[PDB]
Amino acid sequence: FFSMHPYEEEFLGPILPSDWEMTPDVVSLFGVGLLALRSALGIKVVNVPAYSQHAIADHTLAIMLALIRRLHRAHDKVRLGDFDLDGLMGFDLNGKVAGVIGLGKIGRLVATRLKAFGCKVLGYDPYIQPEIVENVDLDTLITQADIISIHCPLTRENFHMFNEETFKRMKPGAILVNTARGGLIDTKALLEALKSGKLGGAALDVYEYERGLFFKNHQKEGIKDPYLAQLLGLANVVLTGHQAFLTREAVKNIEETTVENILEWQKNPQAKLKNE
Amino acid sequence: PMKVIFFSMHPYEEEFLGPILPSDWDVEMTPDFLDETTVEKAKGAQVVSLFVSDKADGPVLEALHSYGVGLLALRSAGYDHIDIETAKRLGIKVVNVPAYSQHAIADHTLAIMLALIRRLHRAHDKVRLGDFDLDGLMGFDLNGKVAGVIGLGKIGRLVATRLKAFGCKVLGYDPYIQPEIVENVDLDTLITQADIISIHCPLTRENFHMFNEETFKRMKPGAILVNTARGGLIDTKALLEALKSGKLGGAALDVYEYERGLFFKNHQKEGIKDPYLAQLLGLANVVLTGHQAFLTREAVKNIEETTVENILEWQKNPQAKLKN
Amino acid sequence: KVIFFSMHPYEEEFLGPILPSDWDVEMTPDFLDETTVEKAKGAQVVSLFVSDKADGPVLEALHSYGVGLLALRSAGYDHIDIETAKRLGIKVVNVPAYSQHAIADHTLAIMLALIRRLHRAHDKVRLGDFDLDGLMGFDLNGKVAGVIGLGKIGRLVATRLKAFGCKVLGYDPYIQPEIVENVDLDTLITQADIISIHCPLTRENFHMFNEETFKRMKPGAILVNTARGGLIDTKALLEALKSGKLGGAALDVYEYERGLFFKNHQKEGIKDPYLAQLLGLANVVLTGHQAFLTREAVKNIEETTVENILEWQKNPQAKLK
Amino acid sequence: IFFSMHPYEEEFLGPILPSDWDVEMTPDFVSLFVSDGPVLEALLALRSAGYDHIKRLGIKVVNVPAYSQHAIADHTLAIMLALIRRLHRAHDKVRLGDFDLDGLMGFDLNGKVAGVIGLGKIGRLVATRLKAFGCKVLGYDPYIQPEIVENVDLDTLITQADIISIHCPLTRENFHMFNEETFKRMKPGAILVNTARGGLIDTKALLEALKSGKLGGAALDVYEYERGLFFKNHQKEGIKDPYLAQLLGLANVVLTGHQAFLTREAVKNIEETTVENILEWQKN
Repeated sequence: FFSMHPYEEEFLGPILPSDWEMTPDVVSLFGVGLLALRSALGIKVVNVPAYSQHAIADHTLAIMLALIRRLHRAHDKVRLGDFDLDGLMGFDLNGKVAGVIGLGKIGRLVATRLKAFGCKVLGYDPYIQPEIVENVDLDTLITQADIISIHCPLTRENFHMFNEETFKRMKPGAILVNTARGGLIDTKALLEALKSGKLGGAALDVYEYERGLFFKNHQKEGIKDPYLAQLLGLANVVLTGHQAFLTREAVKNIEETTVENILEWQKNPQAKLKNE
Repeated sequence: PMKVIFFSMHPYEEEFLGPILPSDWDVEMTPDFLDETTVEKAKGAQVVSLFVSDKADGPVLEALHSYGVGLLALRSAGYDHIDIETAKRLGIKVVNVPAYSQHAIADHTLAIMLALIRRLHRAHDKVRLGDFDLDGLMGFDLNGKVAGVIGLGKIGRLVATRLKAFGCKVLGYDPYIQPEIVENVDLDTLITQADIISIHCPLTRENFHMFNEETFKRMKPGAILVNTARGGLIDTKALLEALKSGKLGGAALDVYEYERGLFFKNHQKEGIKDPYLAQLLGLANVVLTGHQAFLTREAVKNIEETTVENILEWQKNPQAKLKN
Repeated sequence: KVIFFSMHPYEEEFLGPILPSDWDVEMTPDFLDETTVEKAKGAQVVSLFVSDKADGPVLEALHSYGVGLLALRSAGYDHIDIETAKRLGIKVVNVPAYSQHAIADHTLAIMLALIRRLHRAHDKVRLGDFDLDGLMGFDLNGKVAGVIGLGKIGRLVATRLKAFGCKVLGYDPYIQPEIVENVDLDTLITQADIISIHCPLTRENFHMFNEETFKRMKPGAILVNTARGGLIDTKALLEALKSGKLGGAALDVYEYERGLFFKNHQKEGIKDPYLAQLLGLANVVLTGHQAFLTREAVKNIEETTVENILEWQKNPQAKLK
Repeated sequence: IFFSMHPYEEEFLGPILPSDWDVEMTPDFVSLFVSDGPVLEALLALRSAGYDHIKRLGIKVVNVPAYSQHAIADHTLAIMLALIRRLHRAHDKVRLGDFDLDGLMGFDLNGKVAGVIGLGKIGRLVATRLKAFGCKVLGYDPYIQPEIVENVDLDTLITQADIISIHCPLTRENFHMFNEETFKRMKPGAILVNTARGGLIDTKALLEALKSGKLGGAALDVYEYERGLFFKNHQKEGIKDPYLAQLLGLANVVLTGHQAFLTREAVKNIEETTVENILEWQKN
């Protein structure tokens, strides 16, 4: 198994039997003949379903609630004995226009949560118009939504969807939430929107240019990435390193499925092995 | 020429007190909290408006009675910090803010909760060093977990409405209300079955230290306790012991017994002298906030508007509505 | 009446006591600009800090109140439109010499925190991470330390560095103290393991530490700046820092500090592009221009300010401009 | 044959080559850092200089004799200057955009009475630094009265020193030397520095002297009860030690995890010396 983490070995250890290091960076990365992908010529390839969407809709709200209630700020103030609540005032989500971009299973669940906090949940998707959301056009979402959260994949025209112009059309004070893909956001324009005060906040789980940075302990150096250092510096940014999947259920499932997938290709190397 | 001084003023407050919304006209504001060292700032004011960070004991009230103060406009629901009996012997009316935003408290409770389960407090500190390793940062899906709400007023109902949208099985206990949003069970069933417990009840003399050693022994191993209600409900020593031992998975706290002079104040010059607060903050399965569940624009607007209403209304008649 | 803008408790603890009763006194922690100049109405003396902005507009408003004295609680008149104040007729007075012992001590403090990697350990331990990896430094013993500028501050820093076992080189075209091996600047630049600047800023000094200067310094070297932020090109420092050519930087001053330092920006965070990148770097250490922030030096600033106001009548003062 | 290995040791142990034998070094608490009866058959490359254990080789039973005393006297002052100049506090403020210098005021060391307890090589080096900062340096030692220090009685150091730093070994009479009584006797506002031994201080009474405000500050690299805590990453749990959590939470405490030796010169010496000592026992 390639990029192995201890949070996988807790689940992936007791369920592996029969025949038989795991140095990170032969399974996944997010020579028998099978590559066991763990995301969501022929050189036999498989993949993991499920991958728990709940863990990502939960994180999405967690990160967005942390930002609006400024739990990142309070954390550092209370460590210092500074219990003055200045700069930690947020808003009630109740009555706020929540905007969901991408109405697959993660966007839907997020709209389910957002609905319960008392938001008016707008949403946009070229296919499916779910009941959970007042489906509207993208431009209307962009300009009317107090909160936008991105739950769509990254396509050639999706890149930098949030850029200097989208930031200009957005409601002043708006929170932008992204646990989908970092490429959907022009980090430079996001920092300029955040610094100038047009964008009220941002809560990111993903980051264009995250590749060699996330999932690794760079503690001996520090932050060499210029944009990451600026994101973490602003009070109105919350950021986590692509951990929106990291739940016991999701990992136990990723781990248990990966084992079955091998157990399927060795019980019969010629097949559809479910998640080919 | 009617003079009102505001003690323990904050920017998040003065920005929402309208202009001032002239209740009475002459207005002085200080960020400084009220005690014997500052009471004389109140000379000439008939109204003194306070926050929980202010101390109005006997000595301070005797000094306010002799400056002509007639009204104490408490910018809070709590009146713990006021010697009410002495102020009623002096003739000073006390008025409070009785209704915050219930949505603000519910929303903070969830925030505080997901912060703990997704280990956001640990990630915060990890990434500032460049440690983007995810070991130590795994949580669990609220989906399917059993969530137990204690106290089923609007706060508790709103908290249960949120949790149900995360996939939670929501249990609740409350002898005086049985809402449809919850499977009403018994308190012992909530204690023993719940993955996550959230408290949303007042404090009574039978309530005090409800979460004690025995209560922690009966809760499910690895359980999450969340307290935005009142810090008295939890025995902090026992909580610290249950947390260091592994029995309790985590705690998320907005309130703390012994907060009655620590919270709401910048103790930056010293640090954390409190023995229990220090051990709490260094623990990886604890999230903690300084009683900020109410700290939203919408709730602060309410508090200020109401305080303006309470002074505008005050005319020596015990129909002060929000009198105590 | 005397009004004090940008008052601090570490200041009022010292000038407050007795405060030789020159008329009625008012203090605000708030800093002076056009939104707050009103508080100076009725005052004849306005006392400032470097967090206060007194440009043309604000001086024309003060002049119209009868203010006749600017009591600057600092050495720098950088934040005062001096020519407009001299055209309006407002006298300006300052505190010329802090304590130099305080600057020298803070220089060494900030240096030893960088070299012993206390900033990293600080954050490590708070998480319960007592693993010493990433925390190794080196002995000051036998290292070559280069001091640039040899006034009392520079001399007092060499006096300290020599007690850590350091070989102390120094450059200064004026005076050659015995505490130091006087060398040429290029020898200091190329040979020093640790460099500490303690000179003023000239128009020929500006960005003295640029890319070229960083290319010429010894691989792995520690630079230290308690003097003036102008002397270092921050962009080049950041590049030298991210590449490994520069072992580290410890900084008390920063170009473009002139509106950021000395103010609580907690509500926002760090908007400055360079500050965020500096703080995220593990070989930095940075402080908010607090080299002077000792009781002894602060007592000096307040006493000298009291002396300056009491002295003010109408003749050119000891510390006029 | 190498136990309790750290990467800062591996940087140096390896280039010098331990080996053309096979050795292998796995870290876990014959290679014996500070971090037993039932020893099986044997054949002790301590890589230390301490008595954490009960041909005549040049360093005997094989420890590292020399070390770096500068590493510890440098760290001693670093820690001490960090606390007086409140660099821990500023570290956490500036991360927030909070550049207000309130609560970071220090004092000039110049003119302050510095007090050194134990006047061997670390204390002497420490007093040399301390002398250059402008301090009047006192010192106490039962043997030797160096001129670097105005030698005085222990009681006179305790009560007159603005700054105390401990540089003596821990003896069965020395345990809890800094207790409730010593803290009543010390000067109001004094800084206490300990890079020697944690047992020399009663942490509980230190926490009370600090909380009460009798003690102006404390700067520790060593801590009684540090054993299973220091040199280990406890990031998954938090800080379970009640006294450590309280120490870390005060603004007038600086603490570091026994890192006063961690310098390149010190570790290269410990590494080169260990190798030399094995090369001396194989040529017996």
